[PDB]
Amino acid sequence: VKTAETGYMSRRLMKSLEDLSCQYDNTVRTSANGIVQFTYGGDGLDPLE
Amino acid sequence: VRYDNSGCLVKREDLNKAEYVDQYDAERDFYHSLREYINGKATALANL
Amino acid sequence: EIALFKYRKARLEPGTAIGAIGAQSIGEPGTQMTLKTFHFAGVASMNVT
Amino acid sequence: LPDVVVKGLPDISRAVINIRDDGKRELLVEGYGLRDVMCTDGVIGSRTTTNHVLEVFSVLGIEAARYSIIREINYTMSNHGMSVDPRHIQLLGDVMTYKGEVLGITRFGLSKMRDSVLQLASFEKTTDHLFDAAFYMKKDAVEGVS
Amino acid sequence: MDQENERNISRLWRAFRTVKEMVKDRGYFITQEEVELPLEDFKAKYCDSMGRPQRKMMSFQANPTEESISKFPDMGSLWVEFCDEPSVGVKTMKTFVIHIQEKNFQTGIFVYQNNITPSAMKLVPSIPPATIETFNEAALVVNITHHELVPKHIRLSSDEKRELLKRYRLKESQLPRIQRADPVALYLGLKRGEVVKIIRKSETSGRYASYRICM
Amino acid sequence: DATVPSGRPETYIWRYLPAPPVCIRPSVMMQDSPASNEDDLTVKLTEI
Amino acid sequence: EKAIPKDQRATTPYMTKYERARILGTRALQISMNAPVFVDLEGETDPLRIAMKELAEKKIPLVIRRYLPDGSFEDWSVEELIV
Amino acid sequence: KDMLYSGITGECLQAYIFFGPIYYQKLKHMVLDKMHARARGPRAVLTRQP
Amino acid sequence: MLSFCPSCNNMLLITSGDSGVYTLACRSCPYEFPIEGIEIYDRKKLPRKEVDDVLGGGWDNVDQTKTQCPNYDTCGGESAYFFQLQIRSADEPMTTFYKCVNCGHRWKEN
DNA sequence: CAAAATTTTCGGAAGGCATGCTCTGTGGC
DNA sequence: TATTTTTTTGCCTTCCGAAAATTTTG
RNA sequence: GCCACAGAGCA
Ligand SMILES: [Zn+2]
Ligand SMILES: [Zn+2]
Repeated sequence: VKTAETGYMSRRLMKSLEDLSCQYDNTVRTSANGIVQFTYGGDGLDPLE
Repeated sequence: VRYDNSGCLVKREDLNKAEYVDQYDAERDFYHSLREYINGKATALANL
Repeated sequence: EIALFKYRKARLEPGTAIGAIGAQSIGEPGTQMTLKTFHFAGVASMNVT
Repeated sequence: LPDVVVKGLPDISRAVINIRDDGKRELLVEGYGLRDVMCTDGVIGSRTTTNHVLEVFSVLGIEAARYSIIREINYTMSNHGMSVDPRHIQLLGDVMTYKGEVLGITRFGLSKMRDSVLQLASFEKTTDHLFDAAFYMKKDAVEGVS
Repeated sequence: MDQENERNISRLWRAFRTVKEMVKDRGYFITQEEVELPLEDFKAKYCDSMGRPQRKMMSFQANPTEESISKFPDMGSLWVEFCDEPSVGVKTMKTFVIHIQEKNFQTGIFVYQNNITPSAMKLVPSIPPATIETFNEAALVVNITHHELVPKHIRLSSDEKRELLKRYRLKESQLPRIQRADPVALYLGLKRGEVVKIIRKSETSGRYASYRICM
Repeated sequence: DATVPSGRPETYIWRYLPAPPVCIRPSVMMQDSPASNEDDLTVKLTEI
Repeated sequence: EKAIPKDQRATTPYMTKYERARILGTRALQISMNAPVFVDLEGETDPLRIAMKELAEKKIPLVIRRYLPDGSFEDWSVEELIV
Repeated sequence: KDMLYSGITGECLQAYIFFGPIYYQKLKHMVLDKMHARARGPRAVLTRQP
Repeated sequence: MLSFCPSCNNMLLITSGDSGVYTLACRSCPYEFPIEGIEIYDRKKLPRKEVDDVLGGGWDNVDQTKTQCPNYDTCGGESAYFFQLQIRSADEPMTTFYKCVNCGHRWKEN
């Protein structure tokens, strides 16, 4: 039964967070060119790296 | 170089104030930590 | 040289869909969260969710 | 008559003194009166917190709500030991609280966050959103992924 | 009576402390020794002979500091008043508005006790060149800017705002937004279009600066 | 928006109903040759 | 008028993974449409591997136009970028 | 636990092997009815999709 | 009030009447109970549970003081046990609890 | 001042919404 | 034609009298 | 062939 809630929550989160990207001035912006974060995480470091 | 909110240089006597925090503080903290690690190794060598 | 090279390659690459990555990194751990009943620091009557 | 409240806050269900490992005592309560608790004499108002986030938003502001979101999500992830990087949590907290208020990841929240029509239509309430867009004659720039 | 008198005295004294800290944080000239006024001096100076809160005596006026008027050339003196009436009536609120308009005060802080009526609430837009701000004594018991959750908010001047917009190359509608009637925005007296710089402390990196614009 | 001719309130009241193309409401062939089932939109259009 | 001059370039000098992928895809698509190659291909027939060999010693004639959010762009030669 | 010789090298295995009869059931799920591949084929009349 | 009419065992209700004096009247049958000079009361005894004395035990092996108890008209005890406690903010004076050794009646001064 | 118009609050009813893909068989016009 | 059961649970906003509260007239 | 219904597979 937990799969239904997990799938709906993931769908909501991705529909809310898909438009964001890291631009070439190191500022995270939405699709409408509005800033969410000036620097990603306060330091601009990838969690993958 | 640290610039204030107006856009000019910051004096040495108030470099660590909260109102002058820039986007380069992460790099400065990384360099300070790297220097502190190297200084710890040098301190161990000097102590022995 | 090694430390500086690691630092420069740890920065977030421009163009990254960091919002989708964060949405997945939050949604996916919800699948592996099995049931557990927790208590607030030695009080067996609070049962915080 | 015997169900009226003569003393105490009207929304606090109960209160317990908890003796921690350090031996210091903290008063932890169930309820929704953060402002009245941190205004009560004998309670340090500069260190009183709540797991509820809209209560913190109403009392302290939007940045405190962002910190509450990040701390609560991190605590929930760390209790199960899932080891999620905190930068994703910070991104979620910033996305929830960059329009001046705590929106929430719902149909109602996305109806305020996103001004695009086709993205909202593809999620929930397709016909209502499309007819509202037609009536208000709004222009939808093709810039989003969806 | 201890409960009726001493608790009210301590409550209103803490409210006065918070109002002093607020006015000092806006750039107005209040000396440091005035903020840490003890309860005994407060009783000896602002209370009655037989022990009653004299809210009419404790209203005062504040003038801008030289550094503040250097950064903000348009800042003017404010008048802060405490209403003795338990519920704010139109007559007292109209009297406050008339006093602010007649004395040519740039802004006024109105501290009410229990509740404010909607008709009296409509009079804060009444003065065109001056802004009237309303506060509750129950909301001023403890300072919210001293909370561990609330980070440091610093109001930026027009020159600093233009420098920020030039640095990041953006228009003012692209910044993150902060509502007015937000508690911190009410504390700082933010106007529409004013940019606030927020110093955030994260355990991952340290101290980093974010920016918000008042809407 | 009243700057365009289509921006009037009377546009939002049904006077002319656009009958959709049959390529979006096709008649579904069945196993029986003489009879072909029709989409609900076409039947509703005939009722209108 | 939107072109930032070469002296005042402020973006990173390192090639991102997306730039590498797009460059390889573009060169493979060009080779699949009978474009000349600048490498000594050793019997390779797939355009993708030829493009990989071309990127290996920086023999590819393309530039990356990095668009800043304001509108100004920034031209970077592929051979100049560090991979 | 029996002692088994490996059929590849011939040598004795360095651990005793748990060896004996177990009842096994063959289920109806066989790969001959699960494998599928399309490439280009029929399309729906309405959406013109596979 | 939960009372029932003796004639028909139906609920009795209190009516003001034309005279302005309340009567236990029955709306089913002609029955009234006058209550002039008679006090009718129904008591709901609320349950009382045991509570621990939160200040109890704090006056043992403590210093004494010479403070007159507030009930001076009933007794004239002077020696009383006293101790300090902080139940308020740190910027306001520590409160003082006193217990008279003869009459009890524990009081907090300030 | 108390009638009377006006504004705000507070309940209850009414819609909307709830994991992914995949495979068969049966029935009815 | 008129006897006549439910077959998830939780959450959410909009609407709308009703009632409480406040302002406004006479 | 369309439409529902029913069962089944993988976490
Ligand atoms: Zn009777
Ligand atoms: Zn005594």
